[PDB]
Amino acid sequence: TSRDALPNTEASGPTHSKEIPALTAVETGATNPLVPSDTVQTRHVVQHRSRSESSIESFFARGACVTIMTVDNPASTTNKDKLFAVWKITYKDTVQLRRKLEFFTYSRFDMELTFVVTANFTETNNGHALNQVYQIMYVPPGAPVPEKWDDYTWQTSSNPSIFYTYGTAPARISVPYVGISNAYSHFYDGFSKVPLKDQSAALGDSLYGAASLNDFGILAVRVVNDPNPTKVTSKIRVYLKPKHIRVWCPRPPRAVAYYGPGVDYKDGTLTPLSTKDLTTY
Amino acid sequence: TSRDALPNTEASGPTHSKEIPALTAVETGATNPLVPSDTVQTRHVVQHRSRSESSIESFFARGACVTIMTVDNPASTTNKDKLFAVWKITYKDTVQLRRKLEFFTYSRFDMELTFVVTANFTETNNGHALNQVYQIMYVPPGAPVPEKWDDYTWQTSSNPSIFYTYGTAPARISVPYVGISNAYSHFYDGFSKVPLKDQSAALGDSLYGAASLNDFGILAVRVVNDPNPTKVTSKIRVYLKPKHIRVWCPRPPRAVAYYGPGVDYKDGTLTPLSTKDLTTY
Amino acid sequence: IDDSFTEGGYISVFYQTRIVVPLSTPREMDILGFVSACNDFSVRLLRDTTHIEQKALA
Amino acid sequence: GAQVSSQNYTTINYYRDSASNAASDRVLQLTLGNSTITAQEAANSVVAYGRWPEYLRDSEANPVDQPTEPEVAACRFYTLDTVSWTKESRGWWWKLPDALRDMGLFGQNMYYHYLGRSGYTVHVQCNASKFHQGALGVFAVPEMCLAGDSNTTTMHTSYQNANPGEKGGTFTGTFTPDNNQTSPARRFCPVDYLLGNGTLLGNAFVFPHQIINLRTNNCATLVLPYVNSLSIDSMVKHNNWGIAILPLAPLNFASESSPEIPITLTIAPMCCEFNGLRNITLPRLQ
Amino acid sequence: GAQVSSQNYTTINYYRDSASNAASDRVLQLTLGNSTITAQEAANSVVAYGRWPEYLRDSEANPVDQPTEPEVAACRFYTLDTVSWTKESRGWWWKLPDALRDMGLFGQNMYYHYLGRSGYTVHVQCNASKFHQGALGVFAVPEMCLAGDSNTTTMHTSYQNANPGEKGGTFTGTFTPDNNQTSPARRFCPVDYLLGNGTLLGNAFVFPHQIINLRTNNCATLVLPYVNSLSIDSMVKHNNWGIAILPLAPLNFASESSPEIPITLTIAPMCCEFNGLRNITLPRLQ
Amino acid sequence: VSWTKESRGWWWKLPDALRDMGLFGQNMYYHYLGRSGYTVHVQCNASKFHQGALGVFAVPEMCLAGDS
Ligand SMILES: CCO/N=C/c1ccc(OCC[C@@H](C)CCN2CCN(c3ccncc3)C2=O)cc1
Ligand SMILES: CCO/N=C/c1ccc(OCC[C@@H](C)CCN2CCN(c3ccncc3)C2=O)cc1
Ligand SMILES: N[C@@H](CCC(=O)N[C@@H](CS)C(=O)NCC(=O)O)C(=O)O
Ligand SMILES: N[C@@H](CCC(=O)N[C@@H](CS)C(=O)NCC(=O)O)C(=O)O
Repeated sequence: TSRDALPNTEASGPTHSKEIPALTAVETGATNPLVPSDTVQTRHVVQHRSRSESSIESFFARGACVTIMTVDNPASTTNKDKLFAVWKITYKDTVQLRRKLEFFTYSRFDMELTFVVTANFTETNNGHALNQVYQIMYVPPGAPVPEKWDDYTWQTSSNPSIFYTYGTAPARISVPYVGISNAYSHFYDGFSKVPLKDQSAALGDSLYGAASLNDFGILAVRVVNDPNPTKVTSKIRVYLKPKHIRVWCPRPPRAVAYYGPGVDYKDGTLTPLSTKDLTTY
Repeated sequence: TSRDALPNTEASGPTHSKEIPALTAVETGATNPLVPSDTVQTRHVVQHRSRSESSIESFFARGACVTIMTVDNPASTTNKDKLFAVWKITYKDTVQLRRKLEFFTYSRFDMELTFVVTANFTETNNGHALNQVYQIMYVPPGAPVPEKWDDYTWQTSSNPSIFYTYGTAPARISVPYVGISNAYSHFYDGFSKVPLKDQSAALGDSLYGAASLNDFGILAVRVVNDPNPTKVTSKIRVYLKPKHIRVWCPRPPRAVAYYGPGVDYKDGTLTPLSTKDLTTY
Repeated sequence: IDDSFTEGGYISVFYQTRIVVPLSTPREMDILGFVSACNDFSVRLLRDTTHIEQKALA
Repeated sequence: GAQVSSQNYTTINYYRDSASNAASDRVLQLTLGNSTITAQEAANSVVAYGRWPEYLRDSEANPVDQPTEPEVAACRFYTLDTVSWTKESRGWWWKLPDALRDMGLFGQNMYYHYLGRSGYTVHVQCNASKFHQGALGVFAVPEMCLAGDSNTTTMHTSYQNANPGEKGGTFTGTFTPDNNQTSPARRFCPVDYLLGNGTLLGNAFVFPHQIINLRTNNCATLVLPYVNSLSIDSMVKHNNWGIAILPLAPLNFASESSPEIPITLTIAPMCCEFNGLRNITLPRLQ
Repeated sequence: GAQVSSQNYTTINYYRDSASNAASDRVLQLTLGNSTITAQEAANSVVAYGRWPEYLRDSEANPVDQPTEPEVAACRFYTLDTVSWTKESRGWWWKLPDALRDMGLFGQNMYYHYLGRSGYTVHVQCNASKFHQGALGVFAVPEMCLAGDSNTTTMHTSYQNANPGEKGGTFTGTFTPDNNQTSPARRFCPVDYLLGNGTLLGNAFVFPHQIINLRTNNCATLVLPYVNSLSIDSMVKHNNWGIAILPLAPLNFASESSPEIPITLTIAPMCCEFNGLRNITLPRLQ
Repeated sequence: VSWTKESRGWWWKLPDALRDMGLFGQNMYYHYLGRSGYTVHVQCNASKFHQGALGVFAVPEMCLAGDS
């Protein structure tokens, strides 16, 4: 197991032999597996440290913010339309979890989502409001998307929903692995269409690196109460925790600022390293 | 069980025989049970997919909104009567669950009802109100119906009731199968009276497709608090989940907009299909 | 849904030979088509349909 | 007392009510009573839902008095009227047991008792020549409810217009709303491509059915068991089955512009029984 | 039903879904089909991830029809063009299976079917004298995505510019954004020290790789299995591997100011198979 | 082909007639030696009021005479 201790150090004395473990060849493509006992005299040490905290499960066992959505309940004495929020599910709106995940090419994991809701008043008027309730609805691809805050789509005969009362514990749910491949693709080197000579130029065009492998629907959030005389503005923060995670094909981590949802970089951000003299400690 | 995997595909080579499985006759009324191995050469595939999510239990395992009721607590400085809500129990006020259920002719199921309550102020006045409590009473057929918000009928010596405090978790109850037949009838092709030659024309008249098989009582909802100086308006959404469900005699689903509680359709809504050329992909 | 990455393919019907009839027979006819699934067919991720809607309650 | 299952996990029931718990073929001969039918071009026969008609068992009987079983006196083939199929036809419909309300002793037993139940055998006959073309779809629908002709009221069809008898009704290609507020007609307006009830015709093959293709067969046979949410019911108030016949491909003959052929229906009750004898019912059918 | 573990402590699963649960070496000879390769100065060979190419097993096969396995007709060594290494070179890249799209019967099978999969053997050849110095790094990257040349749009590289074929592309030392809004170029702008995708070159040794050092060896060999998130896929839409060659130490010879030596690539498909036969694809490659 | 009252007959050579048929033609033109058998299916339908007869023959080494 990951909590198993690391190997002990062994005592070694002076040596005089033809075999040379120090010299090697890196052109082969391998790494020399030397231990301290091959170059200096060492003593016997009983090892106690372990690598339990660097496992893949431990490296991802935190909740990371993936988005902040905004809703409001407007004043009754205005003409503004009530605002409801729509968000397309993705982990690429933020940088920390994105950088942690893109250490690898493929991954499988179950997900755990937590919702933290906060609210505030917008006008100095002493007007009041009663406790609010929020509806969070998951709309998979191909399902009807709401257009008004109170149209029929919110009946949720088949779409799962959460009803959350303000001031209680933050909401939480769990999701399984729901991909149509055998693993999630962090990178995709291809297109979705192949242009054809007979067809027109515009009929074969598509974006580079975009595929329907990464279409998971949207989350729609509304305030279920009817408007009060005073406006109330609310923000919902979404936190994502991956669990039971497996990864494949490690990659170097990002070194420059992210620019969009691809591997593109922006001019003026391509100097990640600082100055240091060659013979200075 | 429904989670059992589907049959494996079998390898098949070239064939040369008199038997013709492809040609058939649909005039008999049956469906040809062909597999891909009967028309093309196939390889061996170990199957992993299952039909666990399309079972009857899974297809109905969501809470669907069936009605929205409205109550209010008026101002103490007015003459308006306090408003209490009455609703006749039925799943035909909405369209999503109705369409899902009317895939079949008969069904049995236990029910689970959830109540979500929201409230708001109606006037800009800074006036306040203390937390409200709601009484939800089930009145079966033949029992006395309330006429005022505070008459004797609300003593509930025999009618079950729920008392709900605002701001807590949404209310919930469960009900068994409570029909007087051996199953629920989604459709009824008949009348409740037979007209007689001796009797007058009006004494035998009745509505088509209406029977007392579908009389389940009403739900009455009131605010138990006494009116404050300011008005408070509340809405209650009712969500119905059927469980332990069994169905009989499948039917084609609705293709045009619903019009009333029957199978009637309205002029100007009878064109469900769009245009498409015969030889166009 | 309509998607380029999971498109299914194409289906068509052609004359191998022509249709031949004798005299005193109709020269135009009809064909009918039906579609169904096999025993290895499955679905998942229940959702809502766009084939029914509403504007007013009850 | 806990239940252990696999996903393992543990569940416990807290309440005393389970509701609270979280979830050759071409040839055919039929003989009933003193009546027989023969057929030489058949497409086999269909038994609806794979269930044969049967009598009511003791472990499912609601009424307590001794039932009546006429048998051969009423379980026999009755021939209804014959309709004419032309190039302008849209289809025909019938209700069961409404179409046999004036058929020998079956109608007498139907109108003398208060409860009754029965299955059916339906035989549709239509023959032509080897130079005719066309196809008919015959469907048996349980609880065949049709839409009315009014856009100001719903479920307002009168008892007389919904029970035509052995003559039946016909489908139409267009919906015509009735606008006479003073003297409403109160009758069905069934549209063919909507099957008369707001559902597409192409899906009607979910119901028990057969197809008569003029180049293959000339008859169809459907065996219908008793279907209802009750063990026994009133035959004069409620119709159990509906028979619908629709042209799937229009009729055509050589080069004539007005071909026509007859279609005949024969229906036989099966395993019929009755309860609740009293004076006879005299309905207002006009 | 409770689970006891050590830290002892007890855990119970409440839900039916598991998601709810809380968590010698110098000498080499290769023979494929009718082609052979010999090498006398090698640094051994690399098998990517320790996995040899193999055919698709029954317990992992998505499509149901019989696959095609050309074998010797397509599993053979193809030699691409030869590039010239000078003192101004920054590196070259290729995509697989894009570079073999016009190679004998392999390309025909690729363009006639809808699904395909294959592994590869890559052999890079570069020889010089005992008075030359330099070093090359050869890297195999799965899902080698490169950055575009536009700072107003992202992921706007055209299908033609991303698939150059057997000629491949080159890295550059500077990033030059394209400013033609009327006629955008829609092509990659890969920078060498960022590996063309925003990550430092020094870490590229996480990928399978080898080094050709002119004083040690003159060839490199990489064996690549099939890698993807699917069992089989479309070879004309998606590239599985990318080959990148970069000068780790610049080329130098005696005192000449313009030395140059050729570099050649030979690639062999392995265990390739195809599914979904139809009419041939005719892409727009210009 | 179209059969009328003035027709005299038709001929084909194998493997010459499949030289542009999918991957068979590609394999045929990429290699130096090849061998194969065949299944030939001739289709011709009419009505019960037509009359006629066709002879279909398979000849090994079907050599034809010139026009000189
Ligand atoms: C009402 C509350 O119910 N919510 C239910 C629910 C169900 C499914 C949901 O979808 C989850 C999809 C995620 C597991 C996808 C995460 N990943 C996987 C890889 N990926 C990605 C995105 C863009 N480019 C590459 C990879 C992602 O965004 C969300 C919410
Ligand atoms: C105070 C809270 O206590 N509530 C108790 C309670 C008890 C019984 C209740 O009645 C439940 C009746 C439903 C199971 C009926 C649902 N169905 C069955 C079929 N059906 C229907 C209606 C109209 N046309 C056809 C079918 C329906 O509306 C409701 C609430
Ligand atoms: N727009 C309606 C109110 C919205 C409404 O009643 N919507 C019904 C039918 S469209 C519904 O299904 N609402 C879903 C919900 O809000 O829960 C009004 O004028 O008051
Ligand atoms: N109308 C009475 C108040 C209503 C009242 O006291 N009702 C009694 C007897 S009619 C009752 O049973 N109330 C039922 C309840 O509200 O819980 C008044 O003038 O204050």
